[PDB]
Amino acid sequence: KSEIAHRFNDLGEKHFKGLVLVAFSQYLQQCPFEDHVKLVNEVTEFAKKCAADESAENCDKSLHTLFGDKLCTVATLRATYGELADCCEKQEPERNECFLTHKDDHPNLPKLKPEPDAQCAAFQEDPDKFLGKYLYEVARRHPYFYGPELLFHAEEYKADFTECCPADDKAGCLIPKLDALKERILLSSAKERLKCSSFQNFGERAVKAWSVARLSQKFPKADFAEVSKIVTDLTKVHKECCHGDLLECADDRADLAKYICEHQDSISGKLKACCDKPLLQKSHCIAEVKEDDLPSDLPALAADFAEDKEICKHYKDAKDVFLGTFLYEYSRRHPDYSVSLLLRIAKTYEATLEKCCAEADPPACYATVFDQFTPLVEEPKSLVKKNCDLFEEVGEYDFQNALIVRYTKKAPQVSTPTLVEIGRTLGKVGSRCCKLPESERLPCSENHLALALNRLCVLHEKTPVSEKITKCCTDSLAERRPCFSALELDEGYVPKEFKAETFTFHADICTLPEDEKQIKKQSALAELVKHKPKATKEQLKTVLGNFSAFVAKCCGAEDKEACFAEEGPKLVASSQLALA
Ligand SMILES: O=C(O)Cc1ccccc1Nc1c(Cl)cccc1Cl
Ligand SMILES: COc1ccc2cc([C@H](C)C(=O)O)ccc2c1
Repeated sequence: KSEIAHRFNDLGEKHFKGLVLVAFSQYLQQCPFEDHVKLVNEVTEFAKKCAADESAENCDKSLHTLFGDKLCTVATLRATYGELADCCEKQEPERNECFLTHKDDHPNLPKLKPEPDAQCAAFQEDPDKFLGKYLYEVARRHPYFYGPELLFHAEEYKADFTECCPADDKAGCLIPKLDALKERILLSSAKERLKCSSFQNFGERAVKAWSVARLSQKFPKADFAEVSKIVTDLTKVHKECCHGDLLECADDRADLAKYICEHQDSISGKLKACCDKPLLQKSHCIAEVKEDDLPSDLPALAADFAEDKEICKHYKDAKDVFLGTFLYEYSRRHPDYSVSLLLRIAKTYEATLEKCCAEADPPACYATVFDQFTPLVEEPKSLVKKNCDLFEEVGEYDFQNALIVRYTKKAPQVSTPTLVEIGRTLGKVGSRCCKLPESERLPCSENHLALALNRLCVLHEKTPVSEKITKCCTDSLAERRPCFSALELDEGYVPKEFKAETFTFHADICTLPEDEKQIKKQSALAELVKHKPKATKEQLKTVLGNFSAFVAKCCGAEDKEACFAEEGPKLVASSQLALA
C-alpha cells in the first residue's frame, strides 16, 4: 500500500537513510555530496509522513516513482549529467532502466587519500556528515556495490576513526586500518560486480547455478531442499540490489539472515558465532562464513549419476532438478574445487546426457561420464601450481610483471593503465592464495581470478578495443578463465610506433611512493610489449631491471635531472635492440 512507509518501518531510519544515500550516490555519481544529503533527508521526511498515514497523497507511488522524481529535481541537470537528463523525460519503469543503463563503472574520480587530522576533526565535529560522506564516496566509485554491505563497512570506518582519533598519533593508528578497509572494499565491490554482471549477461539461471555450487560447498550438511530455498532467496536479494532496488534488497536480506539463523541446525554448524550479532554484522558473517566439515554420510554419486539405467528418463522428466541435484552433490563433496570448475563439470554432465540420451544405447554412452571430468580438474590444478611456483620464487612485483607481459601480449589494444591494474590485481591473487594450504589454492585462485577477469570485461564494455576479449567475456561464464588462458599473442597487432618520451623517465618519479614507482615502470613494461610484441619474457625482465637500476641510481644522485638527462636516452635507444 505504501512501499516507502513499509521499508522505513522494517529497516528503521538509520539503515533506511544510509541505503537511500547509497542508491542516490550510485544512480548519480557526478552529483555533489550536499545536493544528495538534502535529497535523502527530503525523501526520508516523506517516509516518516507516510509511515504515520499511508493514505496521504502520493504515499502509494512506487519507490522508483518517488526516487526517480527526487533525482530528476537535481540542479545543473544537463551540464553535469548529460545523458541522464534524457532519463528524466521517461515514465517508470523506462526511467529506472535508463538510469540503470547509464551507471559508470570507471568514473575515474580522484583516489581516496586519508587526511587524518582534518578528518578526525570532521568526525568529531559532525560524525553523521562524516559517515554519510564515506557512503557517498564509496557508492559513487562502485555504482554496483552491495548496499547493505556498504553500511557494514561504514560501521568499521566509524570503529576506526573512533579508536585512532582520541590517540596520540592518529596518522599511525589510522592509515594501515584505512588501507586494510580499502582492500576489503575493492574485493567486495569485485564480488558484487561479478553477481550483477552475471545477471546482465547470462541471466538469473547462471546466478542460481553459481550460487547452488557455492552454497552447496559451504553448507554440505544441508539437504538439496534447503540449499534451493536459500539460493532462491539469495538470488532474489542480489537481483534487487543489482537492479538498484536497495531498500527491497536489504529488507529481503534481513529475512534471509533471520531464516538461516532460525535453521542453522539443518544448514551448518559454523553459523553459530554469526547468529549472535546485530543485523549487518550477522548478514556479513553469514555471507563469508567458512565451509562446514564434510558429513560422514555423503552418498556415492556413481550409482545415481553414471550407472543407473533410468537416467535419460529421470533427466527428460525435470532436467533442471536432475541437474541442480547433480550440481548440489558434486559441489558439496568438492570444496577443494572452484565455482567455475564445478560449473564446467555440470555443463559437461548435461552435455554428455544430451548427446547420449538421443543415441542408440545411452547407458554404454554415459557410463564414462565422470571420466570426462578428469582433464577439467587437471587443467586449473596445473595452472595454479605453475603460477604459485613462479610467485614463490620471484615475488609479487615480478609475478605482476610476468602477468603484465602475458596479458599485454593477449590484448595489446587495452590501454596501459588497464593492463597494469589487471596484472597488479592478478599478482595479488598470487599473494593471497599461494600461501594457503595446498587444497585451498585452486579455489582461492580461480574464484579471485573470476573477479579480476570480470573487472577486465566490465572495462572493456565501456571502452571496447579487442574482439578476442569481447568473445571471452560473452561466450560462457564458466568458460571465461579457460578462454583467457588460451589466448596468445594477437598476431593482428601492428606494433605500436616507438615514442621515446614514453620510455624516458625524469626526476618526477623519485617523489612517488613505492607502489606509485612500480606502476610507472610497470606502465613502461606494458609499453615495451606493445612496441616489441615478440620480445621474450626474459628479455623484458632484463630491460626492465636496467630501467630499475637506472631509476634507483639517478634518484640517488646529487643532481637527479642531469643524471636522468645524460643517461636516459642511451638506455631508451639500447634497450630496443635488446628486445624482439
Ligand atoms: O613470464 C613468465 O611466465 C615467467 C618468467 C620466466 C623467466 C623470466 C622472466 C619471467 N617473467 C617476468 C617478466 Cl615477463 C618480466 C619481468 C620479470 C619477470 Cl619474473
Ligand atoms: C595462482 O595465481 C595465479 C595468478 C594469476 C593467474 C592468471 C591466469 C590467467 C587467466 C592466464 O591467462 O593464464 C591464470 C592463472 C593464474 C594464477
